[PDB]
Amino acid sequence: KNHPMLMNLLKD
Amino acid sequence: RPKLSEEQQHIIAILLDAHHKTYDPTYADFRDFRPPVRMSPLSMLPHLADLVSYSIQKVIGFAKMIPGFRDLTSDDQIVLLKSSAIEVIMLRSNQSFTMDDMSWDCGSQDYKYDVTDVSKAGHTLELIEPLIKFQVGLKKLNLHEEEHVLLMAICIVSPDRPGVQDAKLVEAIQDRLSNTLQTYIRCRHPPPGSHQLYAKMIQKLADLRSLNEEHSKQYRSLSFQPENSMKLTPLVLEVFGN
Ligand SMILES: CC(C)(c1ccc(OC[C@@H](O)CO)cc1)c1ccc(OC[C@H](O)C(C)(C)C)cc1
Repeated sequence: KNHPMLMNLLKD
Repeated sequence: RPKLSEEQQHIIAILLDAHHKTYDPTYADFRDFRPPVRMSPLSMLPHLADLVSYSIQKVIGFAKMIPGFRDLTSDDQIVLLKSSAIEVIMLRSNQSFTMDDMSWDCGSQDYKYDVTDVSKAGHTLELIEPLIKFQVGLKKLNLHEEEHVLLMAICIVSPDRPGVQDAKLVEAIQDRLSNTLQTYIRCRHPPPGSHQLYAKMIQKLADLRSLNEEHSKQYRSLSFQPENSMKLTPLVLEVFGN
């Protein structure tokens, strides 16, 4: 599903 | 003959530091939130929405630092955080919770939150009564910080969260933390406080599933009227649902 903000907060 | 391996000690040192880098016991950032309002209809919502949104950020920061969490797929990382966020927020908040007046005391009177404050964010005793009971039972455990950080990490890395793809991997990561916690209790937690401590901690995770279910219901009810949704943050909407 589309979670751009969570995705960005998780990235290395 | 249980002994804390070097790896297990390493896990505890990392989780401790992770927690330190994501929980500010000075509560200095609370000034950045929309102001608390207490005196009718959802007056605490903008403030507690901001606090909760801030809290989601800190929880993601903590989860990223959990040994093995980074080995999961981006999908699974997302699933675990969306489903655990509220629970880890309830757990981590125990640190400011006080049995004196049954409130979360974040430094000042303005940032001291009681049952009516939480009801003025749109909640009822269907949630708040089990929530307070949980906070009480957790505080009474008088967890070592080592135990607290382990419990938060175990909560996050749970294989039965709906939507998990690599369940076996999620279980293997959690098992290493579960084993680390159990050994810690045996070696570092003295009796009588240690009696059944592991089982009691896991019981708190079951209590959290029930709290999460009820929070979600009341949230879906709150977030139903677009006028209320408008008052939330983009992160809250994305993480808790839209
Ligand atoms: C009371 C409680 C547990 C809490 C959450 C986070 C807190 O932060 C700091 C603590 O970590 C310091 O130790 C303090 C208290 C809470 C739970 C759910 C909420 O939800 C409101 C609505 O459901 C939204 C729509 C705003 C999400 C509000 C407050």
